[PDB]
Amino acid sequence: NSLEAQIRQAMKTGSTLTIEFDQALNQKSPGTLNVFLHPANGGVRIDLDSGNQGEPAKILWLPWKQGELQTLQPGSISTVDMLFFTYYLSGSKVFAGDGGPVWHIDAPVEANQFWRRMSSDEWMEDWEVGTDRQVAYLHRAGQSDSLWNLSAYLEGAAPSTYGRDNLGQAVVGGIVTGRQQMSLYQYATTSSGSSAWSPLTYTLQQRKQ
Amino acid sequence: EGVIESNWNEIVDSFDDMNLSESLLRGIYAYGFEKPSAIQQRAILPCIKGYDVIAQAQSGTGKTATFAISILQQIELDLKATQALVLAPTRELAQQIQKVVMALGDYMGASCHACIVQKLAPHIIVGTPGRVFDMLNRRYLSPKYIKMFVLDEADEMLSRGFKDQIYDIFQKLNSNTQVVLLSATMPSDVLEVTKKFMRDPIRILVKKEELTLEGIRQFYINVEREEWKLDTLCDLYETLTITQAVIFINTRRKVDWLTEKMHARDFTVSAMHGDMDQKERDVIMREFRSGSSRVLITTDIDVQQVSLVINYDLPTNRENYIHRIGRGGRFGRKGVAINMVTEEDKRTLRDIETFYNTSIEEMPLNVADLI
Repeated sequence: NSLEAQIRQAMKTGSTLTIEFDQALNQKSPGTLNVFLHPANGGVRIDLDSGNQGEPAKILWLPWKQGELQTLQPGSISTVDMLFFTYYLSGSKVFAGDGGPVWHIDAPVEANQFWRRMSSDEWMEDWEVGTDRQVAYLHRAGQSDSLWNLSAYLEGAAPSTYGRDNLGQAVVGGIVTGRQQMSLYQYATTSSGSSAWSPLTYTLQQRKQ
Repeated sequence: EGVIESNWNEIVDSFDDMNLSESLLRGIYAYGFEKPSAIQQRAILPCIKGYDVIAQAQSGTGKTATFAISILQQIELDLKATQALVLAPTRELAQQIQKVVMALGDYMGASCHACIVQKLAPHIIVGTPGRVFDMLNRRYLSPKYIKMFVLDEADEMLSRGFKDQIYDIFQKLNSNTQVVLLSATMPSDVLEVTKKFMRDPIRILVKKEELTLEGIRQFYINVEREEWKLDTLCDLYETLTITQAVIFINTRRKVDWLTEKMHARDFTVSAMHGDMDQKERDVIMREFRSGSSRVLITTDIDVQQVSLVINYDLPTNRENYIHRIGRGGRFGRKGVAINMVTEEDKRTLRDIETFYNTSIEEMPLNVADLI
């Protein structure tokens, strides 16, 4: 019945339920944020407005920011069943470390560049060269490799992708399942409309440098 | 580069006339230390007096002596507890602070540990927010005698997702805790931290241009006459490989005109303008992000990547020029912009590089092998 339960349900069952976000959210730093969920079309809008049949919620939010990387810290991932959202992916990428941070990287930010900015993070400094981490990585299909291919830095399965020919949008979300533990989900929006939610999987990746 | 704006006038340019203690100065002169920046020159004094301070200092201030001095001058050297707490966004920045603080600190007998185990109560603790919150949480550190809370590079920390940890740490500190926030950037949420945590603080800000043209290749085409623009626009789709484009138009009337002619040439298009509410824009942005439309045509935008931006009409002023093609942030400094120029534009603006205050070069023939 509650909009929060329905999203959680749609993600687990692999059903179609679209999410709309107020640009105002991107003014809120990565972290635990109180929002209001409102019915909009057959989906759900997320904003900071209490009216229009707005149901409060406490979610893990991760904004988008032009010319930058935004990061969600693992220490924020703790309340079981809490939802997690990041702003619309319309070229940008999302990199997630299992037991680690979630990074929303602006689209034109080069892979070499964001890798260097990511490595500054505590969790990355502990990821010893020659060992593995579980990583969930998502980029737009057909996008230039300069913006996402990390093959010089990691050995492991290829990243997941969204769209085709560098066209399309994605919405990434999650459900916290434990301490520094989260199940990730995605759905795409292309000229064919919106797909259902599907798991965003973590693969094993070895750090090469 | 920029200009200082303060609500407080109390400048000092020397270590000599800061009213410091003797052991501190022994440390200062011992290690030839640098002069403080203009920002620092006006923060240091109220800061020593224990007031709340917001200082828009450049990144890396943590390496400097003035930074260290602002912390060491306040420490009761005979109380064997943690009196100052510095939060930095990364290990290297915390270590740099620890290094200069402990260098000066040694002459004074002050202690400084960087949280990045068993040994842990130094006067000053510097470290990463999560790590530091954890230590307070597991009680390896005490907020009991902490009277100063420094947030070095608050912007970087909020960007790196430590807002939560920062708010949780604050809740554990005494009501009378001096807060000193340093941030090169002052976006909305950083301002919120200060509103939430500070009482009538000293403000030393720097008005800084948020959108920039840096790294955006800017071209112009002498279209000469208005009526040759449509053809010029169609030829660009045969010269270049364009995935998605944004075309800026000056009037609602022309927006509608161009989307009709464009649609007649089998372009998928989304038209947007000022006489539309937010719910109607949302559906239109939804269709562009999804790629259902390959062309967005608007007047004076929420999308992360496009092949280029076309100024079909030249914007009425520089502000508009920057809102149209300028980008925020330090990275992903790339972009392509094409301006269409008529004789009337040239006769009105005289010289577009000067009018829009940027470098715009005539679009060459080999343009595809350049962007």
